[PDB]
Amino acid sequence: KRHQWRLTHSARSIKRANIMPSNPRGGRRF
Amino acid sequence: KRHQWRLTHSARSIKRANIMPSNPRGGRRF
Amino acid sequence: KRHQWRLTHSARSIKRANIMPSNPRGGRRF
Amino acid sequence: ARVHDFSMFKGNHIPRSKIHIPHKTIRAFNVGEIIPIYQTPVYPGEHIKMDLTSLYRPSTFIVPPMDDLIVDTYAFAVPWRIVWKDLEKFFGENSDSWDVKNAPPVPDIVAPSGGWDYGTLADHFGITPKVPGIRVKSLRFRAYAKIINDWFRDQNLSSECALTLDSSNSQGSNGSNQVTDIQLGGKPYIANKYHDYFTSCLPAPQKGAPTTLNVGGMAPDLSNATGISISDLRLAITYQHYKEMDARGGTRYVEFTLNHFGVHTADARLQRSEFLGGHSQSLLVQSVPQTSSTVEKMTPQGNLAAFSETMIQNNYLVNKTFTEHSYIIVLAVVRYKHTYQQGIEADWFRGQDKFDMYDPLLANISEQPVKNREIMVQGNSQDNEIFGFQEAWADLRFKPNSVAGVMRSSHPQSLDYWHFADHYAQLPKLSSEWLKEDYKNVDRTLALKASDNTPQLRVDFMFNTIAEKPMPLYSTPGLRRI
Amino acid sequence: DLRLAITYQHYKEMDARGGTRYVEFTLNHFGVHTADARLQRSEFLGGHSQ
Amino acid sequence: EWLKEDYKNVDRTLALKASDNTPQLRVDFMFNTIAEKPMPLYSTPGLRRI
Repeated sequence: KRHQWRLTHSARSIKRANIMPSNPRGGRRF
Repeated sequence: KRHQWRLTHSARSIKRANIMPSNPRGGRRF
Repeated sequence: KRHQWRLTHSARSIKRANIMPSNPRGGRRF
Repeated sequence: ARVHDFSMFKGNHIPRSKIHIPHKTIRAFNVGEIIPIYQTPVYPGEHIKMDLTSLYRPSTFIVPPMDDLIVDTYAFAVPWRIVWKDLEKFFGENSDSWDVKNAPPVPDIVAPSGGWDYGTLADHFGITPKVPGIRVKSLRFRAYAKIINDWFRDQNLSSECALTLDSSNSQGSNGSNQVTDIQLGGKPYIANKYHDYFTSCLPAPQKGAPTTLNVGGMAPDLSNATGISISDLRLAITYQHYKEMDARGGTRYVEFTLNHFGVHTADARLQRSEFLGGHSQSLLVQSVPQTSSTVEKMTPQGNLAAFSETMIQNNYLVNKTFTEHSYIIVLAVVRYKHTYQQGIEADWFRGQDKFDMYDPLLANISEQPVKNREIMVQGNSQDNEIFGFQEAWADLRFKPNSVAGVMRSSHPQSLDYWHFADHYAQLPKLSSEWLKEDYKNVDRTLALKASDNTPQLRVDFMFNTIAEKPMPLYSTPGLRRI
Repeated sequence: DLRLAITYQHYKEMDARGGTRYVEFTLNHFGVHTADARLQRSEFLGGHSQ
Repeated sequence: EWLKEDYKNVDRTLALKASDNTPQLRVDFMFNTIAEKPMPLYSTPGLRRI
C-alpha cells in the first residue's frame, strides 16, 4: 500500500489510448 | 333536503385548511 | 362538527374529579 | 497507531423532564390586525408540543351577512441571535483571547409618556398599559417586526419595518406608523388582503427599468450611426427575462434561489424566522328570528338578526425541538374575501380591432396594464390610465366578485349592510395603504360599530403545551457538586 | 430582415465552432459523414497515444 | 506565539535549509471533480424564448 517503485513522478496519471479522428472545437487538428 | 339550520348565511362555503409556506405572485406574503 | 349547543362559553374545559387529601406546596389547604 | 489526542469530557449530565403548561388569555381587537396571542422563551434542546383552542365572538350583526370572516393563526420561532447581534458575546464568545470583559446587557425599551396605550403591540405582549416610567427588554418587539419582514410584508408596495440589531436602548411609541413604530410596541401591523385579481397587480411590467435597444444621436444626411448587433440583442432579451422573473417570484434571497436556480434553501440557514404551523377557518353565523310583535317605526316580526359563535381547535400548532435560544410567537388575524362594486370588467372595453381579442398567438406577450376604469370608473381621463400590471389575458382567468342594484354602497337607500364589499371615496392607487385589510367594510354590518370604539372581536384563547425541557422535575435547593 | 440576420449569425457561429473544411461543413450543417477519399483527403490509418 | 507550529525544528534535519530559502516541501496536487451543475451540456448561442 505504501512502498512503490522508482516510477512515481506525478499526482496525475495518463492512460494509453487509440487515436480516432474527431471534431473538437474549431475544426480538426491532431 | 330542504330544512337546514340557523347556520346559513351565504352561497359560498369556505373549507378549513392547514397553512403552508407558499410563493404566490410577487413574493411571499401571508 | 360545527353546530353545538347553547352550552359553549369558554375555550377551557374543566373535568369533574373526586377530591383526595394532598400535600401541595406549603402544606395542606383545600 | 494510536496516540493521545484530547477529546470532549462529554460534559455534565443535563436533567430533563416533561412539563404541562396550561395558559389562558382573553383578547379584544378588530379585523385585519395581526395580534400576538402567545410568547415564550425557549432554551436550547427543548421540545415544544402546543395545542390551541380558540373561541371567537364577533359583535352582533344587524342581519346575517352574505359574506364570510376567516381566521388565520400562525406560529413562529425567532432565535435571539437573528434579533440581536451581541447574543454570542453575551454568552461569552470573544473576539479577543480568554474571557469577555464587558458584555452589554440585553437592550431595553422604555414606555412612552403616560405609558403605552390600549390596543398597542405592548398591550398584547402583556405589558401593562398606562403605566409610565417602566422599561422592558426589547428583543420580543424586535422579534415581532422580524416576522413581519420575513413573511407578512409585501415587498413590492412597501418598505420593511425598522429593525435594530444593536445593543442600544430604544424609546417606545404609541404611534400607528406601520414602518417605524412596529419595533417600538405601537399599534399592531395590519395584514395585507388576500391575493386576487387586483391585489396581485405589480408596479411595472418588469422589476427594473424597461429594456430597450440602443439609439445613437450623432450627426455630422447623417454619416456613421452604426447599428445593433445580434449579440447586443441577445443580452437585452435576457435582461428582460431576468427582471420579469424577479417581478413574478419576488426578490428576497430565499425567493431568488427558488426562481432562478430551482432550489429550496432553509429559512434558518438564511437567518429568517421559522414557520412552525398554522390553520385557517371561517366563522359561524347564527341567525335569530324576531319573535316580538311588529311596532311602528321598527323591524317587523320575523326579521332576522345574527350572532356569531365559533370554537376552533388547533392541534399540533407547534411540534419541534430547538437547538438555540429563541422565542416562540403565535399570531392571529381575521380577514375576509373582497368584492368590488365600482369598476367595470376589462372585456367591456375590447374590440378596437382584432388584436384586442384573445388569440393563442398572443399568449406569450408582456404583462399588460390593468386600467383604472376596472377598479373605479370615473368617466374622466383617469379611466384609461394604469392602476397596475397583471399577466397577459388574466381577466379571462378571473372574474372579480361584484355587487349590483340596491346592494351597492352608493345608493341613497343602500343595502350594503348585507355585505363587506369595498367602497372608495377617491380613485385607489396601487400602494401600501390600499393593499392593507380594511375593518370599515365589516364595520357597517355590525349593530355596535368599532367607530364607536366597540372592538369587533372578543376571543378566548386556551393554550396547552407539553414541554420537554432541560430542567429537573422539581427544582429543590441544594447542589450535587461543590 | 430580422429573421435573415439571425440566421446569418447562427450560420457563422456554426462555422466557428465546427470548422469550415468541406468535410467539417458537411457534418455540422447536414449531420453527414463524408468519406475522406471521396473528398481527396489523405486517409487516416491508425494511431496510438502513450 | 509559542502555540504556533515551528518549522525550524524540522529545518535542522534537512540537507538544504529553509533558512537558506529552500522550501521544505514540494507537492503535486491533482484534482478530479464530478460537478452536476445547473448549466446546459454545451452552451451554444441562441435563445429558446424571446
